[PDB]
Amino acid sequence: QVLEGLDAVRKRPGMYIGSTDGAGLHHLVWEIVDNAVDEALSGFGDRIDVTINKDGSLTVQDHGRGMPTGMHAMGIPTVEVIFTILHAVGSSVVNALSSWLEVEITRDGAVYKQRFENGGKPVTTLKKIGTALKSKTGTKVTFMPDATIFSTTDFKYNTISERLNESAFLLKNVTLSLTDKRTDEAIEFHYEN
Ligand SMILES: CCNC(=O)Nc1cc(-c2nc(C(F)(F)F)cs2)c(-c2cncc(-c3n[nH]c(=O)o3)c2)cn1
Repeated sequence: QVLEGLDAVRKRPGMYIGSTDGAGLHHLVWEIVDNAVDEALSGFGDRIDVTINKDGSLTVQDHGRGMPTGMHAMGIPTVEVIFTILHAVGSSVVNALSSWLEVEITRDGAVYKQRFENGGKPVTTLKKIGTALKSKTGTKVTFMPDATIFSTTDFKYNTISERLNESAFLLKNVTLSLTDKRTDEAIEFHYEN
């Protein structure tokens, strides 16, 4: 296993997301959503909320365990390693192809945040920004796709809606929501089994 930096993704995006058109743009959404879905499949969290923001960014929020908030080697947060090392993997690929990305983790009565810019360069460490009830847990990722890479940066509500509907059907007993702040459109999916 040869590890790589995020430059490898930026120099050959098609290798990681297939293309740099709308299909590729939406692959970024699928990668982050799949991380939330994997967590829910393991039994942590029963709702996943996706928001298309007015500024063109996209947020995915789950109510799972929260990404690990501890340290790797050299005092580097585990979350930084997940988002900045390519193990050629979704999180790092999305970060590499975003002009900015924020990850917010809630667990153990604390809310933590790390911000990356310009293809996944950290501009903060993982810092405690607030507190929450001990019962509150989860991960929220917001990213702005890099307009220098993609030929389109317009997320398509219908495309995402269809995917989340399908994901809700495969998961069972988990609510998937989509909200578009550009148009105010909103929908929720939930399939009981
Ligand atoms: C919005 C995107 N949503 C997202 O990305 N949510 C998300 C991601 C993760 C990842 N964690 C990892 C890695 F590598 F740190 F394990 C990769 S994704 C985990 C997670 C996975 N395994 C173990 C734990 C854990 N907490 N405590 C404990 O004992 O185990 C947590 C949970 N929620």
